[PDB]
Amino acid sequence: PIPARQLFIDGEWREPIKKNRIPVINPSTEEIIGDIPAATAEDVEVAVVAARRAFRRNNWSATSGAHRATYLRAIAAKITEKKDHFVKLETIDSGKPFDEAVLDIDDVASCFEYFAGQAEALDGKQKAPVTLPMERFKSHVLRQPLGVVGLISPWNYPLLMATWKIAPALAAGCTAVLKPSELASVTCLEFGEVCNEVGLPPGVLNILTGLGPDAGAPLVSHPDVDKIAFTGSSATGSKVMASAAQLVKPVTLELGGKSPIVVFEDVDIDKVVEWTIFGCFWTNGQIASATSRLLVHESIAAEFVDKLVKWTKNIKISDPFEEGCRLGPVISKGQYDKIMKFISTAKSEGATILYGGSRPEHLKKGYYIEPTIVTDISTSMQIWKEEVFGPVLCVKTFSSEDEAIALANDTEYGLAAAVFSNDLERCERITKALEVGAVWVNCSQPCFVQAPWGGIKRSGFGRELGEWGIQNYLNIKQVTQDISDEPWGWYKSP
Amino acid sequence: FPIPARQLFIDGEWREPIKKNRIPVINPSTEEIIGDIPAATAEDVEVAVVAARRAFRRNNWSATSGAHRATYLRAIAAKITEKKDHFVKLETIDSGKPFDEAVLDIDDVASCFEYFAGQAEALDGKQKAPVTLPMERFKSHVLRQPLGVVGLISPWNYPLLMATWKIAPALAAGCTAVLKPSELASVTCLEFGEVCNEVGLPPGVLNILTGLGPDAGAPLVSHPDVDKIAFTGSSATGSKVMASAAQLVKPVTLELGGKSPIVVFEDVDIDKVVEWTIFGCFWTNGQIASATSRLLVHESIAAEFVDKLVKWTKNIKISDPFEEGCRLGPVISKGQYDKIMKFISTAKSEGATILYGGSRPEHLKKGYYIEPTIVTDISTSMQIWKEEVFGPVLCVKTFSSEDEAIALANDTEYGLAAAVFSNDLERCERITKALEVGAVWVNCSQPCFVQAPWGGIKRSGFGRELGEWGIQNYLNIKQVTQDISDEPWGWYKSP
Ligand SMILES: NC(=O)c1ccc[n+]([C@@H]2O[C@H](COP(=O)([O-])OP(=O)(O)OC[C@H]3O[C@@H](n4cnc5c(N)ncnc54)[C@H](O)[C@@H]3O)[C@@H](O)[C@H]2O)c1
Ligand SMILES: NC(=O)c1ccc[n+]([C@@H]2O[C@H](COP(=O)([O-])OP(=O)(O)OC[C@H]3O[C@@H](n4cnc5c(N)ncnc54)[C@H](O)[C@@H]3O)[C@@H](O)[C@H]2O)c1
Ligand SMILES: [K+]
Ligand SMILES: [K+]
Repeated sequence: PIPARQLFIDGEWREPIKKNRIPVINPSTEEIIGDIPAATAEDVEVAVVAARRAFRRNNWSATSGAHRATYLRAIAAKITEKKDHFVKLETIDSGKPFDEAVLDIDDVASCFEYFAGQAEALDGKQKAPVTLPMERFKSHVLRQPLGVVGLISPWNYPLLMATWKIAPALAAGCTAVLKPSELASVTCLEFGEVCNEVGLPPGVLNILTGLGPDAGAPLVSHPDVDKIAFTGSSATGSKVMASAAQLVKPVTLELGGKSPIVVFEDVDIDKVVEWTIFGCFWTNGQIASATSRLLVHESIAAEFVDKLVKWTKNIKISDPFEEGCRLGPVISKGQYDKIMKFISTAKSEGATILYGGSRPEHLKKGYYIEPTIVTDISTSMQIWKEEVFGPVLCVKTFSSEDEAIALANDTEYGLAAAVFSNDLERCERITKALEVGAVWVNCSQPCFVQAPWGGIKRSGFGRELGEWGIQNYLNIKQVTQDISDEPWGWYKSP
Repeated sequence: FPIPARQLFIDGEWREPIKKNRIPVINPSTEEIIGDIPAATAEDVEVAVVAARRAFRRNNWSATSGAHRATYLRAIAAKITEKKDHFVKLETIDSGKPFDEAVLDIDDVASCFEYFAGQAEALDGKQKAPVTLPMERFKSHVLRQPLGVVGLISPWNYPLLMATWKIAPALAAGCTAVLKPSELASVTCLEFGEVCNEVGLPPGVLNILTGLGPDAGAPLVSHPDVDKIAFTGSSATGSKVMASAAQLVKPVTLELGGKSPIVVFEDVDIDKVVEWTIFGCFWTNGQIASATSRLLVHESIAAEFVDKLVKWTKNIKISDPFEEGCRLGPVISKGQYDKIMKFISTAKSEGATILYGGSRPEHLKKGYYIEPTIVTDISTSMQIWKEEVFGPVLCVKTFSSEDEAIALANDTEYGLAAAVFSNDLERCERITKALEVGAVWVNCSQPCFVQAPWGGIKRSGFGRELGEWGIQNYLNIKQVTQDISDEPWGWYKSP
């Protein structure tokens, strides 16, 4: 059985005011395994009032970064301590292979530990001097918490994506309301328990589960929420930013993508094929930065794709708890239907389904989709243009570096890309030319909390993580003082 | 001296607007038409953005080094300094600010390009900055690349300086740009085009479209090939701009309005502080975003201070901005003029006291002149206390408690700036931290240095311009992460 919880507001478990709840479904069995609170606008009001109250106390926001760091480290210890509990819940809820979930939960701890360090570095950045040319004045910078922030996250790494926002927010001195995805809210609710166990002050983090328009939208439109951190689809990001615009409320947008993986002839085919499959099929294909468009040099394309299908066919598809699982079911019935629709229109538009594109025969139940390889691609095809968010990879060949770069940048998106070539000068040339927020060289998808992360173009804007993460939650306050004790001397005294 | 007549500045040449419209230039001092400017339309926005995109796709600009771009930025500063007298004169007649104020603006324009030249060179040093990773298998660094084509939209209260705050870092970053300055004061910005050709700025790197906000500004915001908008203007326009940009999930920065508090405690030299409060609210003819327009003064010295405040104010020379000793000129236009007069009138109507001014000066019977206005007996529910007036109009209220002053000062939807006066420096810093604002002046009001970050919170917008923050607004922070192992990943089972 799974946990059963209420909303987490002001250090305590509270029932949604309208008392609606929605199903939790296991994507591996299609069965109802529990349910979660379904917050509405009334719950948002209560949660942000608590967040505002917590922000105004003398125990969090104006405290030192080192002080908040003890909490972040304690959270990291708690998570690591309760590792089995979270991994199992994440696996049951999200359908991702057990081995993937342990890395997620490992990364959650890593991220809180990383931002404890960032909270500490903050102290030394306080009253950072600004050198002015006039001896009459002095200037420095204060870095203060912005205030109450709304954090809205997706389901593909349920607790990790929440953590990418929570850790920086707390590190900065903000208080927060989290609204995780309705497709995978179990571990994020469990996180409320962790907060209470580390004695995180009441109202510092509030957790509201529910649907986007019912719990999320009121969070974005609330007069007393100073900032929104949003991760989701480009279409939703547009709505969120449009709403924020009414109150001129700042947002960050981590949105969708259709990232290319470019592969030249001078590579180790077997090493690149594994990265290619990690690039497009890992996390069951539900990666924002998934390298879902393979561009491979025509001189090695036939051999490459042959070994691609051979590795792909060796991927163990099973219940995510089965020993050796390397591909689980996609997250939901809705997603399953969308992905299957993408596959059919691909076939209808003239694409070749070279492998997969179907349900695994041995698995009667669960939203299981075979890793799918799609060839004979035209660039006008939907499957080439739009984010599928399923284990579906498109293949095109190129003749020259010139054509590789043209094809790689031929997308409205711009989150990431990967480039493979033993000529590292070539790699750098491609790297600079890619219209993208992140470039992997001779790999695809490694994600470190140390490095800034974000897209351009229709993949959104702003950078989370690394030294950039905490500054999304800061008021950069200028303070400049007249130290002369002299009259200004612009006007005439009477 | 003559007022130039100039076409749009596009792709390094002077181009008539496609629909061939022009709009008047009015001298605020005389209410008379002194000239005219191009009135760009959406059609012109399209050709400008195309030119900027083409200029970006070369590697003589976007892909070159910061040091390369810096030679142009310094060339530009030197050219502005060389033509200083010309720009000062045009800025004065066009904007309506005192000549002495315009002199400073143009000094600051040149200083700003110099500062960002330095920031362009520092950018080079920053390229490929190592990022330490825990796994010896992977190495990471950051590339700081120009975002692309940017839309830069600026207000009339410091015409060339406000434009420059955007141009200098955009170009330093390596972006190409379309500037649309205010239709109320476009002369000097258009003139900036001639400077660009004189330093050999590559065609299309900066394009200048003058015209109406809706007609020229909005199509720039909603254009599909503009990657980011840098906006300075009213909170109301800021909302429009961000709502428009949101349709394309287009990043924006917003430098909006304010209703900034000036907090004066009892331990001060009253004549020193009085000059700073008039400077804080009446300088630039009251047309300052960060204007300290809400005077919060200790009840202890309230009486004396307001008395001296009034005396200094009576002594402010109001005149045509070219007149020797001018310390207050006309507000920018008829519409602002009327707006401000209406603010004052409804303030009377709600029972506020017009202690001084509030009226058009006797000896000036044409021009948008308004006496510096001191309004007292305030309630916090009055329009004049809540809303940005943008004229030489100061509200006054007393306080007894420190916690009262803080509460009154933060009792605003805005959050741009603030000023606190106290000989007690421990008290200043305490106040500084508590104010819900992006900038705090201590024992002064309004001095603006390019070296320090600038912007607000709350309804005053978000984002920081200038200082070491200015350049970043125009960058793609690119993570580059590479596998140096040449070993199998070993996640999947090899076939
Ligand atoms: N760029 C990144 O870093 C990143 C990381 C993870 C996932 N993603 C992306 O997320 C998308 C898939 O996840 P999704 O299906 O969860 O996204 P979504 O956009 O459907 O939902 C995301 C979140 O926004 C909420 N939401 C929905 N409508 C809302 C509204 N009107 N107001 C406020 N909130 C609302 C949802 O409830 C959810 O918590 C993909 O497009 C993928 O690329 C991006
Ligand atoms: N925060 C700051 O740093 C700062 C500095 C200077 C001025 N300001 C503010 O600016 C305002 C005064 O200037 P303003 O009157 O020129 O402001 P405004 O917002 O009316 O206009 C500013 C610019 O935007 C344009 N514009 C107008 N409507 C538009 C639309 N729908 N779409 C796109 N563009 C549009 C105008 O043509 C002009 O160039 C005041 O509110 C003041 O506080 C702020
Ligand atoms: K689920
Ligand atoms: K004018």
